[PDB]
Amino acid sequence: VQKFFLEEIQLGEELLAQGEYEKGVDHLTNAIAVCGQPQQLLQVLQQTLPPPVFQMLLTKL
Amino acid sequence: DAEAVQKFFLEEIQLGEELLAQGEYEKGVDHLTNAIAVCGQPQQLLQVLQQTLPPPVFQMLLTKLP
Amino acid sequence: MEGLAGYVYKAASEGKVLTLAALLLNRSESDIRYLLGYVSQQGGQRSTPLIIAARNGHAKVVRLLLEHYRVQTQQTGTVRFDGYVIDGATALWCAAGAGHFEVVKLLVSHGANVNHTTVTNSTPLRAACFDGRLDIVKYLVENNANISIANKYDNTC
Amino acid sequence: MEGLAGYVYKAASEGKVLTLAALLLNRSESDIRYLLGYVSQQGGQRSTPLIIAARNGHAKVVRLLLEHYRVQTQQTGTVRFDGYVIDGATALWCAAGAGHFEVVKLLVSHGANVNHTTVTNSTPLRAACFDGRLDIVKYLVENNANISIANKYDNTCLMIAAYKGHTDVVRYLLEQRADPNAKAHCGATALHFAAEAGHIDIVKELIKWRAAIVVNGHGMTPLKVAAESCKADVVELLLSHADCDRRSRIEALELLGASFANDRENYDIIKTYHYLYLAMLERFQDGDNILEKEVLPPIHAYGNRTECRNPQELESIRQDRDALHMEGLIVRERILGADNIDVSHPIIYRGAVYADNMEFEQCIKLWLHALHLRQKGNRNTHKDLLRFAQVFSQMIHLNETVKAPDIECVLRCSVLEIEQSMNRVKNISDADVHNAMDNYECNLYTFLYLVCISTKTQCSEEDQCKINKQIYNLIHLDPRTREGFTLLHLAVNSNTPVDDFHTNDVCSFPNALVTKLLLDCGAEVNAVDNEGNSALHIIVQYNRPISDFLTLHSIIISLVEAGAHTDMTNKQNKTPLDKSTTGVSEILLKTQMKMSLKCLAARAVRANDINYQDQIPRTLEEFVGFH
Repeated sequence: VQKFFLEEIQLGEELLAQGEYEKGVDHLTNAIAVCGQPQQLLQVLQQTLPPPVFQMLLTKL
Repeated sequence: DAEAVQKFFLEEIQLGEELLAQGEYEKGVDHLTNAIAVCGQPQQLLQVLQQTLPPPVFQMLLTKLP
Repeated sequence: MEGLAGYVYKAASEGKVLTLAALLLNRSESDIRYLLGYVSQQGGQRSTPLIIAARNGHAKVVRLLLEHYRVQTQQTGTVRFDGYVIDGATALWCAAGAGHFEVVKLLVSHGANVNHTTVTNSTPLRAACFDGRLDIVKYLVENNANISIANKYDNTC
Repeated sequence: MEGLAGYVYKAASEGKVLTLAALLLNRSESDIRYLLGYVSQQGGQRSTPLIIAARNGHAKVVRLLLEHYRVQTQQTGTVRFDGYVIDGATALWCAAGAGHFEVVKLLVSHGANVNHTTVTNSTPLRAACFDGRLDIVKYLVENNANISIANKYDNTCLMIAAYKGHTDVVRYLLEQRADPNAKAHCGATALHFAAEAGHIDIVKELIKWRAAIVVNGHGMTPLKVAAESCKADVVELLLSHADCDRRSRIEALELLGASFANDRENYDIIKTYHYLYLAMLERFQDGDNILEKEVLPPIHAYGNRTECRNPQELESIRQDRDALHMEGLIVRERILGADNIDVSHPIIYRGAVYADNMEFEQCIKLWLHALHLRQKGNRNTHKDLLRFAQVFSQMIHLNETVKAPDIECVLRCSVLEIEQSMNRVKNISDADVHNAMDNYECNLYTFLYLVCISTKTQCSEEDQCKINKQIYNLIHLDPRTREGFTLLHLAVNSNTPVDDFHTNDVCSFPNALVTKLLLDCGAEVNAVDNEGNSALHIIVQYNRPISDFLTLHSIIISLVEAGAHTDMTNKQNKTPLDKSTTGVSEILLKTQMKMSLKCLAARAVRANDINYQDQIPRTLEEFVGFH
């Protein structure tokens, strides 16, 4: 679960780092689904990562 | 040394530089071979010559030095 | 003599690697550095075999003038010949603005001057900024020469 | 888990703050806290994750870590430097040393020790002084920075600020009631530090305070420290201050000329000669009751003539650049004295230049004088010994003879240095015991190279007898290696390192002549190492029996002739003929063997494992222990 959350968020971070925060949000949404708490996983993105990626991942997840 | 050898020395330095830069290493080193033979300080020039030519080219000169 | 000063000038103002070795050979250390202290104007600008060879881009020629010979690192010459010809040039300065990164990575590693100030109190970093060579800019910032030098008109790099 | 610990370390290293937040969520707190309290021991550091987050300026990583799992920022950890390993007490100290104001201010906002002393009490303010960040200095002095903290080397942070050209930090520190006369361990101060480093503006900034001026440990004003290096701007500023009498000013100008006479970094004969002439003109400005420098006899080896007492003398010998350097070094030595460490480094440089110019005798004499000065100062003198064996090797490779009395003198000096090295090995506990062991090994290697050089050349019978006496004294000291190799074992083994310089042209261990010299001077051939191998075991373990068979046959013959029990055994209890690994050496040893009742009986006793204990004479007990 955590490894799948770590792999999907890393895949989402690759698309987010290129300027496509919304495109990587969909992959990070699966990471939130892979994680035990999708809200807590998305809370890290809001606290640390860019807000555009975190805001789009909340609707996707 | 000096006199017409000195102008022959610098001519072989300049022509030896050009052919080495051009790529004619066999004629360039041979032109420089005459320069070291007529050089005022062939041993002191070889101190600088250890860094001027590439190590294959310097070894190529080393075969023609004696 | 003044005749040999122009001979050793063209030794490094071109890129030849044996003329400066041959001309300096069999001479005393007094007039050898006098030939390397060449400051006379060539082409409407003061030139010096260390300074001009760095502008030419030959990292090998300048290295043989600092390791096996003694030359003055600080000197007066052009930094941008294209209508600026500002005096007080450095060997690092000539290589930085002209994209000679191999000369740039060699002089600072050897211990050349990194923060020489000309009459316009400029830096080699902004000269590389005009050229746009990121490697020279990254090397200068990593070596921490200066990242805040502006011109006399406060023109930031 | 250990994978979680490594993943914490990676997240703090490359700034993966999102992965760190995933670590600090979705699980418990005690185990995750323990895992984030340390990193893996990679790269010689057990540092805090916050320390390595401050190393690359990742304030977001440490901020999110403190927000999720609040940990004390005072968590210590090993921190590496360019050539030093000092275990950092806190992350903000590393941030100040790496120039990151954001991490420092965030850690102070979270609540942290502003003056958390490091292993060598390195203050974060001191680290900022090292880096030169003025904003960090201002913030810590707002947060009650401890500006009086000095190292074991008594290095107050003002000294560290004055090390480099951080003049803004220096002026702000002296504005904040600093100590411009803070003494160091060796008597140094920011005045001497800026005199050595050539920061004239820092000198003027301290002159603005002008509290006091103090001498160093050897004893000399910072004018002499400025004249000790090529820092003529500080020298001219302090002469403009002119807080000295005439003669001291004259000899300070002499020292300023002398430092520029034989410096590797910058060197011009013109400026040195002009400074010498101006100093002597100031000397002759007295006129009546003229002060003059004391006359000293010329050292026969170091130099050949005394000083010049007339202006026309150096006016004439200006072209004699070697004489100018000799006179400058002579006045430098007679002023600084033998106690000053830096008296021999220009001598070393000039000797290296002379060796480069094939002035071999001058180089040998200068380096002998430098070694004499360094040994009288009781310093670490292995690097110059290695270079000196190197110049022997270069001369022998160029088919140039050496001076046998010089060989004997430097062999006596090396024996005395090995005695000093043994004393400082057996006296120190754990300070530089590894460095001391490496120094002892290098000294033994250099002595072996010197012996090989002496055997390569030809020497007079009296000089050879003196050399044999010195080698006999050193082997009477019986030096041992880390594994217990003696000098004979070191000469026997082909595993003995040889320096990458021209020593490879002359050092070809196993060397038969060195072994012959040791055996005639009386080396203990029967001596063994910790592994139990003797000289015979190592020489029969040689792996090129035919490429250099002359040396192998000569050393086997010498070892048999001096007398070594060929049946003696190592810890694994096998003979050299059993440890042959080579047909040629085995046959040579077999035809060089010798029958004996005692040896065969001891071998039978050892093989049959009869209770030899307490049934034989004690000498028979070590005899059985050999077998």
